[PDB]
Amino acid sequence: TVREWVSMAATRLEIYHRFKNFLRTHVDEHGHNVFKEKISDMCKENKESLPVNYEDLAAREHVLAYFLPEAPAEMLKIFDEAAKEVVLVMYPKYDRIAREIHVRISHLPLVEELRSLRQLHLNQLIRTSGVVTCCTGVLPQLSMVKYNCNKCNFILGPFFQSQNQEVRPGSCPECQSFGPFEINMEETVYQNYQRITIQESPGKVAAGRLPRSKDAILLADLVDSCKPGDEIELTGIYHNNYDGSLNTANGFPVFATVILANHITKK
Amino acid sequence: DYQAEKEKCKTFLQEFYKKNFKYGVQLANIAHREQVALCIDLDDLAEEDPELVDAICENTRRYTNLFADAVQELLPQYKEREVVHKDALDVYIEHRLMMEQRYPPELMRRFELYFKAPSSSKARVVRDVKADSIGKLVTVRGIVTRVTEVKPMMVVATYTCDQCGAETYQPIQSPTFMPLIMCPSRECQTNRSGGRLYLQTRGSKFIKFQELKIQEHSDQVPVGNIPRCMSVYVRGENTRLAQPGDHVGITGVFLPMLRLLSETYLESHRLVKMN
Amino acid sequence: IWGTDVNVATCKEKFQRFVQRFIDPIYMQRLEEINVVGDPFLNIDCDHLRNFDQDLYRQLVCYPQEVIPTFDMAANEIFFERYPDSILEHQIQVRPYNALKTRNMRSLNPEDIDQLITISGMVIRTSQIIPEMQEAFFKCQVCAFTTRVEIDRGRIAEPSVCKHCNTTHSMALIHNRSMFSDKQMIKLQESPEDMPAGQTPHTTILYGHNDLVDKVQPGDRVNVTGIYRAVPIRVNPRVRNVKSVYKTHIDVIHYRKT
Amino acid sequence: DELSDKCQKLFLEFLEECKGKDGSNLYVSAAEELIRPERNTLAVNFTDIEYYNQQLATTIQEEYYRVYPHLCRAVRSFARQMGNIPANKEFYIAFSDFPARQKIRELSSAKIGTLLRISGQVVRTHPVHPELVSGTFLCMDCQSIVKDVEQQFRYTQPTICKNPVCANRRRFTLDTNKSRFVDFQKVRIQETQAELPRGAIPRSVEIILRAEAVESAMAGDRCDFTGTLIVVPDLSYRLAFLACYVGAT
Amino acid sequence: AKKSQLKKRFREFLRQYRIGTDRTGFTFKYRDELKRHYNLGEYWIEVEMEDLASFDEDLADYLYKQPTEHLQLLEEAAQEVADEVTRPRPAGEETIQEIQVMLRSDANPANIRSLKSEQMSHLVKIPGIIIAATAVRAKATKISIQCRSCRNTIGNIAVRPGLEGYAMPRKCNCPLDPYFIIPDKCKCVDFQTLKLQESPDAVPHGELPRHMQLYCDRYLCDKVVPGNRVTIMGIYSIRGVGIRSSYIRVVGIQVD
Ligand SMILES: [Zn+2]
Ligand SMILES: [Zn+2]
Ligand SMILES: [Zn+2]
Ligand SMILES: [Zn+2]
Ligand SMILES: [Zn+2]
Repeated sequence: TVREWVSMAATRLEIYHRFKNFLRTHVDEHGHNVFKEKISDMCKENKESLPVNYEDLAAREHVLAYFLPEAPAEMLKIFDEAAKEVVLVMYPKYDRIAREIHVRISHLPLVEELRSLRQLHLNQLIRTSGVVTCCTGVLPQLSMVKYNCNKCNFILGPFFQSQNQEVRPGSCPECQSFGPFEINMEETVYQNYQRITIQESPGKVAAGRLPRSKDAILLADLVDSCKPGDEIELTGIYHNNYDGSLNTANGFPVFATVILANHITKK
Repeated sequence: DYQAEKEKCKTFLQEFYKKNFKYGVQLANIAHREQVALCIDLDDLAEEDPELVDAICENTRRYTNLFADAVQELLPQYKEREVVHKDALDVYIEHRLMMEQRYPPELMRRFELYFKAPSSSKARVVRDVKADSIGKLVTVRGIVTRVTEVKPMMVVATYTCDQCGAETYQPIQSPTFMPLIMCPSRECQTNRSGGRLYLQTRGSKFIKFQELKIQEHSDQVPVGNIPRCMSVYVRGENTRLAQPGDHVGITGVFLPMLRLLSETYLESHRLVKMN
Repeated sequence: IWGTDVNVATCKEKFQRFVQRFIDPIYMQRLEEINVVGDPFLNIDCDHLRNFDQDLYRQLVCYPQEVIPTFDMAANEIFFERYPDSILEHQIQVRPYNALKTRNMRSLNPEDIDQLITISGMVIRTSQIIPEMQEAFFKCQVCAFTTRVEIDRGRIAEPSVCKHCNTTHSMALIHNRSMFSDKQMIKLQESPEDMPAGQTPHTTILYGHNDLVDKVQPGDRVNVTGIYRAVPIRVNPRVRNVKSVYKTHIDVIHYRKT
Repeated sequence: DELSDKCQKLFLEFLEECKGKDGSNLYVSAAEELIRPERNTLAVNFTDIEYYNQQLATTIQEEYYRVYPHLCRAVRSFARQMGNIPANKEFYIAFSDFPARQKIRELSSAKIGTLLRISGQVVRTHPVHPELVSGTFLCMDCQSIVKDVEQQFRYTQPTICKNPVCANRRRFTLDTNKSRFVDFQKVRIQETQAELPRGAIPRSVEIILRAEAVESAMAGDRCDFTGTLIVVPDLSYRLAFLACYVGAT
Repeated sequence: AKKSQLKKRFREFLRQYRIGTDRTGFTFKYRDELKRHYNLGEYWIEVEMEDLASFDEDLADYLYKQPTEHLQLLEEAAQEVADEVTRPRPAGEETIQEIQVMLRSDANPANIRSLKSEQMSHLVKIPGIIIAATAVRAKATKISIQCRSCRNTIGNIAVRPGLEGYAMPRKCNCPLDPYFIIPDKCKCVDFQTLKLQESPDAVPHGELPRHMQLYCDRYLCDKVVPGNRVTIMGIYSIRGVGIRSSYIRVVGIQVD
């Protein structure tokens, strides 16, 4: 599995160094350093999102360009860390205006449709297109919850939360008060949340068939980048989420599917 | 008001009748590094003002410091013939000052001040030193049965940090202490990472220390009762002044040992070998 | 250095001239003998240094920690100038021995801390070899990166973050590879002459190192030249509180069997 | 550490290529016995190592303690290729015929980590006890197995997990089922009368015995112990001797 | 504790702040206002934020970032100062009433669409227009509970302000959960909920305006009716997976 190979510490360090070298040393057709200008424009307008084109990444690193579409989570995390390091080197004071630099992947060669997504595409970086039909408001979501212990008043460390399950607390050093654990509202970290709904294009839908739809999740800078009735090109991680209600309804164990959005382009 | 007490002490120190300025001459000698131990006698205070004598006898802890500070203030106006010494501490201070251009009073102190029991005060047996004389001035007598070797005792510590140049200070007013681990200098606080400062033994202050046990005279002890002992702490010029098997009479301060029930020790001020 | 009047260049030149200008250049003759002897050390009496430059002698006595290495450098340089072809196992070690004891085992006031003194006594008991770590071997446990950290004031620093993988709490001390030296503990009593009337003899702890190990035996009346050292002592092994009173010991520099 | 790898390869080649007058491999016949249980230590003559490669012999003498694990690993592969044996079975090397005799007084901090040879008279022994060579430590927060955790003469545990999630402080349970145990004995020897210098007491030392070299030397027997010198743990340190071969003359 | 030091500093701010110059004269501003309001029957004051910054910049900086505890300490300090200024009260009014502190500032207002998730539990200033309101219900502040079996009483329990409850004890100290709230032994205050709509000009093109729920308490109730333009100063707080509703505890209203 590519996930196991990229999970290796030495492989992780090698990928980190390669991405740092790619960011620092990537000349253009005229020799200009593209990422210097990109980071300058990003920090000049107080953004926290850095776009990366897949074509030049493949041109300068084919191994990573092959690893990315198969393990898009850890690879993107390493890319984010390397980008943050490069930005901090270039702009030492940017730790005030931002706390995490995100990497957005553009021009992914593979393009699919909402009607041809199967279990083969699970946990892979896919690229689809469609028309937005629903857009909920921006709600706050728990990012890193800081659980406390009533037995000792000491507060446990951060615990990351995913969009697929409910995070549970760990173990206190010596007084094992697993039960009496709560959450404080002044040390926890939150993040923006928005769940859009995309459907097939009016022109591209088969006459005999009916339009299909899939749910997408937008977080952090991605929120409020779409409005209902807009044609978009969505790149994200196809993700599988259990839904017992559908199981009971259909009478057969079935799971819901959602897309964790990573890059959105409006055409 | 302790300030008024200090002014009164200074007034007594500068002007003493004998009008031979014994205190003035001795302070000049100290400023010339010719004398270390200055023994203030309380009968002279009784000649001037007995109220100060009673007040100092009730609590011989604050007024010792008051006398020390008064002597320290009077010292600068008597340094006539500069200095002829080669103190390592002074060399360290001089080089640090030279780098500075490029301080606790105890740190800049080498005189030890002691009091003498007034003629009115009478000697007391070890059994007669009860708990009502804690913090007062007492005069016990007995036979020394054990003396320890003189060892250095840390008084004030002088740490140095590699990150900064400002030397750290840490007075030691307890029998035990914990050494400083992280450097608290503002230079290190600005760096958001306290330096791993280390104590510089060259720039530290050490004083001579001695411990001895004083017993009771057999004749004074009741026939049925067994003799009792007492621990005496000796620091400064008073060290190497007594040997085991010598009849002595010690004037000092009765204090408890802290480390609701506590042991007691005697802070020696003046040791005399009676017979 | 800081708070110290030593000057490496000036003291080195003074030592070289003193060896050359020792008309009583006898030390040059001793170096000539060493050229064939093959033992890189030089025994020097303090009084000759006083005669040449009482100022340099005062600097040596007050701060023997750094003056002695400077004298070692100067002696090695002059020996190499006289005999470049001579081959030695290591550098010359000058030992500024003193003819007579400055003070007895008593009167060792705290002012004598970190200063050169000479005493006399009788060896009572000698300890075995006590290895001491000098250069610490910290090896990473995340990426297996090796380091060769050395001693610095005796407080060896341990970097949690590795230099290759940059992972905290990765360096581990493999003492089986770290460099080690030798030590020895010797108990020395007080001679009856120094003993006052009706006083039992005292004892002093002496620490010998390297060649000085196994140079004295029990029952031998010898004179010892060394540095007066004071170290803090903790109240308990687990507790880090330190007692105000510091115990004292002597780091020997020269042994005179006398 | 290419030095250790090169030493391992050269030692394996020496094991599979050493041939005497008969032009036959003695170590293959030796491993024939290593196939059987109750056998876990091989024998080799240092003089024959010099004959095959004096440079390799010198390299071994330089860092005997450091390169000994790799020698054991190489002999493990040799024995396993020779015959069918359980993989968990550990093997050890015993070095014999070492001419570089030493003195008890000669021992110093410089000689630590180098193969030596000393003689003495056995004073007292100790009963045989198991010894934990490499332990298995399991995180209590993620249940990740960290095997082959060597013990350096003390209960040593790491603070990191096998998987890159936890970094446990002190919660690492030990499993005896996945652990490795070797025989351990602690004997004491004193300096012989011949070695005794004038006006000096015998400097008795302690010897660590492992593997089949356990319960080998009785009390009051003049024996020559071949092994390295190590430091056994402000940092308290004391000297000790780890003899791999015991011989009686 | 540091809480006592903070309370003492707030009391000193209230007792020692003065306005004016020596060319005309000096008048204590908040002590006089507290006395006047307490005598009139209105138990509230309006504390500016530039004044507190000028007196003590650290104290103002601890109110813009941790409003809850610091505002509670400020209210307790105001109660103590008001008690000491009118110490000889007439017969029947010995007990001292609680004082509510309202905040005001001259900072540039933010937008509803600019409220990130980092600015949670921070003082915010957002304009808007009120489009809805609810009936004035009751919110408890002090409650007393009693066991159903052994009738043990645990009185004077304090309930946190805002849309936050109180988890009742399980052990009786008598089956599990034997405690019920005594009806008559409860002290309640007014309580209202509003809906703030984004300003008609800050709304982007081709998009409907957004909304935000507000919370009003005590003297802030019945101050704004639907259809009014207001500028709200309040505490951003929280009341799908891990999704929590977010409201705004209003601590000051400036009707335009
Ligand atoms: Zn706990
Ligand atoms: Zn510092
Ligand atoms: Zn590493
Ligand atoms: Zn774990
Ligand atoms: Zn009950």
